[PDB]
Amino acid sequence: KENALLRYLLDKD
Amino acid sequence: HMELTPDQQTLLHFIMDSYNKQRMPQEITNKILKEEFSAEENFLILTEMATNHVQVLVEFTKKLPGFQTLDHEDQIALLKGSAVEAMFLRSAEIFNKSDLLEERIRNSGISDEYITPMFSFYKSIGELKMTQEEYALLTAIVILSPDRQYIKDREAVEKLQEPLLDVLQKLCKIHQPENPQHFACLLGRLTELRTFNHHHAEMLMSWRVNDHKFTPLLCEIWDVQ
Ligand SMILES: C[C@H](CCC(=O)O)[C@H]1CC[C@H]2[C@@H]3[C@H](O)C[C@@H]4C[C@H](O)CC[C@]4(C)[C@H]3CC[C@]12C
Repeated sequence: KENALLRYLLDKD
Repeated sequence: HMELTPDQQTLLHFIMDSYNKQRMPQEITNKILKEEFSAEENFLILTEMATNHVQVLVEFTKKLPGFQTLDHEDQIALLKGSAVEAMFLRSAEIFNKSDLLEERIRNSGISDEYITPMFSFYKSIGELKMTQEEYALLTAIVILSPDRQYIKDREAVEKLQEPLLDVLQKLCKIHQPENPQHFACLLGRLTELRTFNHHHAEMLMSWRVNDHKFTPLLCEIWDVQ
């Protein structure tokens, strides 16, 4: 996945 | 001049709640004052701070009214596309009252050919004498930019950005009533904020200290590959 860390942070409550 | 309407006041409260929520771990502020002063230590501290700022930026953005209603890929594109500009605005806010942070920046492997123009830019932002509400709204406005690269539903972003611009225009009349050009000057600085996206990117191609690496998050968001 592209920008895997950014996605992780966006989806993490 | 023209007062904020009740719904505008509510929007501002949500933005200010979110802007003042998260900050920097005190372990990091400890290093700014106490850690060794070398280019290598400075590079590691500054990139640690920048990584933390991205995390705080994500948390701020998620609490902007309407942001979580946007398409998920567009959310990612807005965050990645605004990270540098938001970091510039925050840098401006900090430096327009820690000279130790400035001194670390000046001995970090970054050329004076980049630092001097950027600190002049931060000072040009400081001359506007913005309140925290204005910094917060300007930051929300750059995040919710309908003209960013890769946005699929630009009209959806525009309907979130337009109310912020209306609130900011009123804040300018409320906080700087004797300077009716203030809002126009803020928007002029927004335009030049965008030109420094490219300078930062060009600087990154050469910023290296002892062949150290940028953190994984900075590699993602600053496109260091
Ligand atoms: C992360 C902190 C903001 C922390 C906070 O939110 O309080 C920024 C405040 C000053 C910024 C630095 C300052 O703007 C100078 C450099 C600008 C450059 O484009 C990125 C590296 C920089 C060295 C940059 C890295 C991030 C910080 C150090």
